[PDB]
Amino acid sequence: EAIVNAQPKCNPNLHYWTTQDEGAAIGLAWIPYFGPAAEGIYIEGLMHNQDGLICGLRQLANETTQALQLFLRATTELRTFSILNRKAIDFLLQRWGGTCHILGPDCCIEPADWTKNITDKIDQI
Amino acid sequence: EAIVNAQPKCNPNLHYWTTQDEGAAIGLAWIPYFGPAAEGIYIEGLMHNQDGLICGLRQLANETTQALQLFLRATTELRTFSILNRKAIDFLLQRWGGTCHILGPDCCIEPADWTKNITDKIDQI
Amino acid sequence: EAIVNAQPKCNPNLHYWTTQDEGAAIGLAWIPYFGPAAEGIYIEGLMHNQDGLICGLRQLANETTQALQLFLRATTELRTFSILNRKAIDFLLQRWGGTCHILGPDCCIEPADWTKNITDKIDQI
Amino acid sequence: SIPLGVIHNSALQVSDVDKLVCRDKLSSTNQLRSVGLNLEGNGVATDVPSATKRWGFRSGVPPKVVNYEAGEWAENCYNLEIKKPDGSECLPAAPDGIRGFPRCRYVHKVSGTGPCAGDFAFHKEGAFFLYDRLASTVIYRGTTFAEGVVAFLILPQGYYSTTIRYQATGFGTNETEYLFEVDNLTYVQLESRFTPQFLLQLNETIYTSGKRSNTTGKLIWKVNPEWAFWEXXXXXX
Amino acid sequence: SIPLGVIHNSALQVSDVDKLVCRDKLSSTNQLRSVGLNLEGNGVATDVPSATKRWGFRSGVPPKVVNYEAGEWAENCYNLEIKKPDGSECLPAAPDGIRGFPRCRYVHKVSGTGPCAGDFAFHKEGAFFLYDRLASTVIYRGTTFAEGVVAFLILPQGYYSTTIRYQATGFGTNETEYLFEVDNLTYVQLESRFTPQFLLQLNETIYTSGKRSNTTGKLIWKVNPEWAFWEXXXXXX
Amino acid sequence: SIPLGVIHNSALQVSDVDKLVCRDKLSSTNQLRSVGLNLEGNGVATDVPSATKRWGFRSGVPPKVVNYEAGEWAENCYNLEIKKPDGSECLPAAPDGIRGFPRCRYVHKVSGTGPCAGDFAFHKEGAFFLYDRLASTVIYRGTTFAEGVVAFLILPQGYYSTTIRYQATGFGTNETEYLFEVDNLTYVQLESRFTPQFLLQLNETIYTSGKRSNTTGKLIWKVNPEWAFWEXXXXXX
Ligand SMILES: *[C@@H]1O[C@H](CO)[C@@H](O[C@@H]2O[C@H](CO)[C@@H](O[C@@H]3O[C@H](CO[C@H]4O[C@H](CO)[C@@H](O)[C@H](O)[C@@H]4O)[C@@H](O)[C@H](O)[C@@H]3O)[C@H](O)[C@H]2NC(C)=O)[C@H](O)[C@H]1NC(C)=O
Ligand SMILES: *[C@@H]1O[C@H](CO)[C@@H](O[C@@H]2O[C@H](CO)[C@@H](O[C@@H]3O[C@H](CO[C@H]4O[C@H](CO)[C@@H](O)[C@H](O)[C@@H]4O)[C@@H](O)[C@H](O)[C@@H]3O)[C@H](O)[C@H]2NC(C)=O)[C@H](O)[C@H]1NC(C)=O
Ligand SMILES: *[C@@H]1O[C@H](CO)[C@@H](O[C@@H]2O[C@H](CO)[C@@H](O[C@@H]3O[C@H](CO[C@H]4O[C@H](CO)[C@@H](O)[C@H](O)[C@@H]4O)[C@@H](O)[C@H](O)[C@@H]3O)[C@H](O)[C@H]2NC(C)=O)[C@H](O)[C@H]1NC(C)=O
Ligand SMILES: NC[C@H]1CC[C@H](NC(=O)[C@@H]2[C@@H]3C[C@@H]4C[C@H]2C[C@@](c2ccccc2)(C4)C3)CC1
Ligand SMILES: NC[C@H]1CC[C@H](NC(=O)[C@@H]2[C@@H]3C[C@@H]4C[C@H]2C[C@@](c2ccccc2)(C4)C3)CC1
Ligand SMILES: NC[C@H]1CC[C@H](NC(=O)[C@@H]2[C@@H]3C[C@@H]4C[C@H]2C[C@@](c2ccccc2)(C4)C3)CC1
Ligand SMILES: *[C@@H]1O[C@H](CO)[C@@H](O)[C@H](O)[C@H]1NC(C)=O
Ligand SMILES: *[C@@H]1O[C@H](CO)[C@@H](O)[C@H](O)[C@H]1NC(C)=O
Ligand SMILES: *[C@@H]1O[C@H](CO)[C@@H](O)[C@H](O)[C@H]1NC(C)=O
Ligand SMILES: *[C@@H]1O[C@H](CO)[C@@H](O)[C@H](O)[C@H]1NC(C)=O
Ligand SMILES: *[C@@H]1O[C@H](CO)[C@@H](O)[C@H](O)[C@H]1NC(C)=O
Ligand SMILES: *[C@@H]1O[C@H](CO)[C@@H](O)[C@H](O)[C@H]1NC(C)=O
Ligand SMILES: *[C@@H]1O[C@H](CO)[C@@H](O)[C@H](O)[C@H]1NC(C)=O
Ligand SMILES: *[C@@H]1O[C@H](CO)[C@@H](O)[C@H](O)[C@H]1NC(C)=O
Ligand SMILES: *[C@@H]1O[C@H](CO)[C@@H](O)[C@H](O)[C@H]1NC(C)=O
Ligand SMILES: *[C@@H]1O[C@H](CO)[C@@H](O)[C@H](O)[C@H]1NC(C)=O
Ligand SMILES: *[C@@H]1O[C@H](CO)[C@@H](O)[C@H](O)[C@H]1NC(C)=O
Ligand SMILES: *[C@@H]1O[C@H](CO)[C@@H](O)[C@H](O)[C@H]1NC(C)=O
Repeated sequence: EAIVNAQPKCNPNLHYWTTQDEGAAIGLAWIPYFGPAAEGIYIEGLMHNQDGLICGLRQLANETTQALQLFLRATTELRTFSILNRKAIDFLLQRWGGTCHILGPDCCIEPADWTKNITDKIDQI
Repeated sequence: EAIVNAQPKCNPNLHYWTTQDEGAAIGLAWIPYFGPAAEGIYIEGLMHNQDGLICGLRQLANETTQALQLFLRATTELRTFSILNRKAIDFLLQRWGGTCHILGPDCCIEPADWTKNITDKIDQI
Repeated sequence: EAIVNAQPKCNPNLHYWTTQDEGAAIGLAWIPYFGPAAEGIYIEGLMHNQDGLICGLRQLANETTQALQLFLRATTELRTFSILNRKAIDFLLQRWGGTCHILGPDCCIEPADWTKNITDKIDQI
Repeated sequence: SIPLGVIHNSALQVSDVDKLVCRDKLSSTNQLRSVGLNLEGNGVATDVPSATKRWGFRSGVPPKVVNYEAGEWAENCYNLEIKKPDGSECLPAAPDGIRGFPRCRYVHKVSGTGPCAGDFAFHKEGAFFLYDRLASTVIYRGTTFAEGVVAFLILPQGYYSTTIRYQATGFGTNETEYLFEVDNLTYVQLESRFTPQFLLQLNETIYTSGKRSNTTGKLIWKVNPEWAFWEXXXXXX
Repeated sequence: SIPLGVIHNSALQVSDVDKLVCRDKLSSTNQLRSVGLNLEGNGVATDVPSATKRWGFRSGVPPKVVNYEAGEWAENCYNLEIKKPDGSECLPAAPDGIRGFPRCRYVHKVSGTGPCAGDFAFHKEGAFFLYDRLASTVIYRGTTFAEGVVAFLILPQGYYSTTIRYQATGFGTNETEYLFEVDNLTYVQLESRFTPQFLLQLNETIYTSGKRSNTTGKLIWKVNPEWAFWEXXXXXX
Repeated sequence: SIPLGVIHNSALQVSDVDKLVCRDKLSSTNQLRSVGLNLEGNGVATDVPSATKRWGFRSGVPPKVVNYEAGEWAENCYNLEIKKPDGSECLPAAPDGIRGFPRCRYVHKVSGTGPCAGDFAFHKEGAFFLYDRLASTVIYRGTTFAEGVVAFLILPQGYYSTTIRYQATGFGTNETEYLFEVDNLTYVQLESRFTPQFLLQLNETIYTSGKRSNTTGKLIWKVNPEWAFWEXXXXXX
């Protein structure tokens, strides 16, 4: 469904912070003993409102809260780290959790290149 | 394998309690500050022994205990929340963890509708 | 990429310890009350350096440390148990996270036996 | 190895790990469910004397907890406050996030003493102690639980509670003595054949017929007067 | 049910759980991301009087925490040390592993008292308290947070901080009084219209024009002199 | 980015994240395994003086723990009780669920003092401290560990322990002094070249030749008399 930013204002620029697990650190900076303290593990970036994605994202996070709050109410887990992995599993189950009926709308198997393969073999024969 | 209830008795009715994460709450009841206390997050239902499923389930939980206990003995995790997700992953790996050989018994790809597709194209040509 | 053991020495034999979740215990030894204490849950085995796998593994664990350390620096999770499950999910996503174009290099669907099926039906017709 | 329940041919069965059923459909993790079933529902005796003999103390085994999502309304639950004769606690405080079992017709609250010859109290038959959507291998102090076991399944695509208080000596041994508490000074010798409903009628007739202690001392009464629930001493007669 | 953001047609949208888009490609878990967005960015008032009225105390609801991976640099964060009039703490110590929000232009540190009529302090609008890559439903003692909300997405294939100290009475009620602290004995009556930049200029001109307290007593000054950030009493005039 | 070991062509290799091998088969999560390998097995010196110089104290870095499933029987493990000169502990108590490394031929138990100039003790080369199926970036008080590193793999489809006690001063610095403890009053100056087997023979010949302290004072002996394991002062000579 579409996302309609209904907030009183929108900061159109997202100055963000995150971590980089990939690291590929210089020399020995990956060793915990030598590496950065907790304050210095962050990278930063700036994203502008191309395609209205920043105001869309602010609205999306707003609209996510209810379902996220209802999920946290129902879990007995104190700290939840598994939401994205479970979404990855559900991505796969939606496509591959049953028999894949080729040409059917719920089956993401593309037989095009092989149809042209069998077709050229038939033209020969 | 079949499930044979070997208990001295069986309560054939299951008066159960659970939570509903879907919620879709009325007004502001999803907000933790306003919503129910810990005692009031439960829904309830009643299931009878159609197809012998309740007595089957009592036997199944009984028979599950050994393997579940051996699993908990071997994990160093204090509280285990990942059993169902791991079963979902293993469901997918059993079917898609290798090359899917079409028509082979371990490949859940159904080419029927497309076989009839290629067939009608051949009848034309 | 290949694994080149660059350590000053290599113990070519791996006397290892682990647990067995499968258990299939004798009588009542699976019951926590009756079963082994924490010290007695371990099995053991001995693996020699066939195909250079033990020295390879020592080098592999050495080479894994940087990426593993950078991962642990970036997680806020105190104890990480999900690395192998996430690798299983990524195994599936790499093969099935998009449309499977048959005959394409990124699609692990083998149509060989069915190509010979359609072929024999065409020889008949 | 952990069995997974699945419905085939109008029958619940354990899924064959060695046999792939391509007909089986799992379209989201929502179809997977974990359920806690009460030992009650299998016919086990639920009176306090019979139930406590199923629990025992053991050292050397780390406790373990697993979650479950749906449970069964219990007729009988238990809540234990046990100390050693020297007043030290026998059971650990409930860990953060472990609350009592949510649906109990009768909570049997047992206070008293035993030798408690082990670091944690386990179920001698291997069952679990079911709390609020968390099943534990051990008993936590002062926390209502039901005895039960957990199943895992792939689905196809008011509330009244009453607390019954008891006192115990020699808890967790062969020679455990139990008293049902009417008030802080009036008790009834507990027998295995006494049902919760009988104890509540016994309590009410003692209160109304004035057979409570009207002294500072402890009055103890004795009493001598195959069906599952879903289907200063003295004497009284 | 938890919405997942996805980009189609040069537009962010919520993924239809009932409609399969085979064109969508997820090639690793790295493409999935969780983001915390600051309430600031939606236009909410961020002065201490306005912000604190959005928080309240409640018992009976267990706190919950969820992680997020990327966050937004905040102009305003808050850090609370609230006690009851009898000196007992109102907020729990931060759990192990929960650190303050990492990027705050201004940390509003509020000390003082209120009745604190509940076990935990929640956001009355349902938002989260964002800490270091962990969002909580409750406020922890002495720990910098930003108010925010969490989104989940499937992507397509220097730093200066300044602490502003305040004192509060009647925290968490209708009649809350706030003072901005210049030193341990010089305060300014706080009004909602005072911006962080104004408070820092007010502080500096008090220090340089010697209008700090030169007694042992407490000097309190009063002052009477639609745009978002990204775009012994007395008187002064 | 975390390397995954896989066997191709009779050779262990790192899986190419950019190259899909459709021939590779993963039929369950059981084929995935995490293994802890001991630094011992790479040829590092394992005497207490050499091993402790690999560890150091650091503040500002939160500890982290990752699990592993299979480990290697160790010849050398270590167990540290270190205090500051003022008696405060240098190392944290083991968290709940972290037990000592399960297979150690020799446990080197080191008690003593150092300045401990940091909140946690880390491995200066980036390795882990391996405990019972949990690898930590830091050292826990009084808990046996082996130095090691973790690998992740996709597989194709009696026990004797001996504790050796030492005393230390200046632990964690350039000028650390170590004594091997024979009894509470008899010690031997420790040199790097002393093997565990030598220390145990040294202990036994001191006990049998009566060279233990027969006073209330502390007797300290000195001694002056390329191969891996798998292949009141005085003097003695
Ligand atoms: C799963 O269901 C099983 C069947 O209901 C449960 O089996 C129980 O297993 C325990 C051992 O762990 C047995 O306890 C022993 O009992 C004898 C006393 O004899 C009793 O045997 C009859 C059955 O023929 C029983 O119905 C009577 O009440 C007798 O008193 C003692 O000598 C032993 O020391 C030990 O206590 C149970 O007897 C047995 N029950 C049944 C009905 O067979 C099993 O525990 C369940 N698993 C879980 C995890 O709950
Ligand atoms: C997601 O975005 C929504 C829209 O921005 C947020 O909606 C807010 O919801 C709360 C209730 O939880 C409202 O609070 C009520 O406000 C009235 C006062 O009237 C106010 O209404 C106007 C809007 O027409 C608002 O802009 C003014 O400031 C007025 O003061 C009180 O009487 C109620 O008791 C209650 O406090 C907010 O008004 C409302 N904001 C807006 C802009 O509509 C929603 O909270 C967001 N969700 C999360 C989780 O952050
Ligand atoms: C993975 O395996 C690597 C190779 O075995 C390990 O490399 C070690 O890395 C540390 C730095 O973190 C080095 O320590 C430095 O050593 C010098 C002293 O010179 C030493 O160099 C030779 C090698 O030519 C070594 O064999 C001798 O013992 C010498 O004493 C100091 O000046 C530095 O300050 C620092 O301490 C190690 O020398 C190096 N070992 C080897 C054999 O190269 C690496 O640590 C392993 N990774 C993990 C996580 O265990
Ligand atoms: N490994 C280094 C990189 C790892 C990925 C990191 N991206 C993020 O967190 C992402 C990107 C940057 C930022 C925070 C999130 C979401 C985001 C976005 C906004 C609106 C619509 C769609 C997406 C905005 C894209 C940037 C560092
Ligand atoms: N989102 C609202 C709903 C979410 C699903 C909830 N079902 C359960 O927990 C299920 C259903 C109700 C109850 C508890 C479990 C297992 C069960 C069952 C019994 C015997 C054989 C097979 C299955 C019995 C089906 C009911 C509320
Ligand atoms: N369920 C009982 C069994 C479960 C699997 C257990 N294997 C392990 O841990 C494995 C096997 C034994 C040991 C420890 C790990 C990795 C290993 C290896 C070494 C070099 C290259 C490749 C692999 C070496 C194979 C053995 C007990
Ligand atoms: C408990 O049982 C009897 C008393 O009923 C007693 O003789 C026996 O020694 C006791 N056994 C144990 C193991 O305590
Ligand atoms: C009975 O005693 C308990 C503690 O011994 C106490 O909490 C309770 O209030 C007492 N009840 C009465 C009626 O005195
Ligand atoms: C026993 O009876 C009295 C009198 O009605 C009542 O107040 C009390 O709660 C009863 N106790 C129980 C356990 O029901
Ligand atoms: C006083 O207690 C006695 C038992 O000692 C009881 O039988 C009696 O009912 C009580 N007194 C009255 C007047 O009821
Ligand atoms: C707070 O609001 C007014 C004062 O502003 C007061 O009259 C009212 O009683 C209070 N309400 C509550 C719920 O405390
Ligand atoms: C102000 O008081 C606080 C505690 O009341 C104290 O920590 C701080 O050092 C004081 N500042 C000065 C300048 O005295
Ligand atoms: C107020 O001004 C003084 C004088 O320069 C300065 O030292 C102090 O840090 C200022 N306070 C704040 C909150 O900026
Ligand atoms: C002393 O404090 C007064 C206020 O009481 C302030 O106006 C004045 O600047 C201070 N004294 C001097 C000499 O500045
Ligand atoms: C330790 O090393 C030498 C003594 O061996 C000493 O001179 C030096 O100052 C010390 N260095 C540090 C960093 O403590
Ligand atoms: C040696 O001292 C330790 C503590 O200082 C003590 O625990 C131990 O029992 C003593 N051993 C002997 C033989 O006295
Ligand atoms: C040292 O020798 C004595 C005498 O046999 C023995 O009791 C003691 O355990 C030995 N110590 C060690 C560390 O082996
Ligand atoms: C008493 O201790 C001395 C060292 O002071 C040692 O050489 C001697 O063996 C001990 N006495 C006897 C009689 O052995």
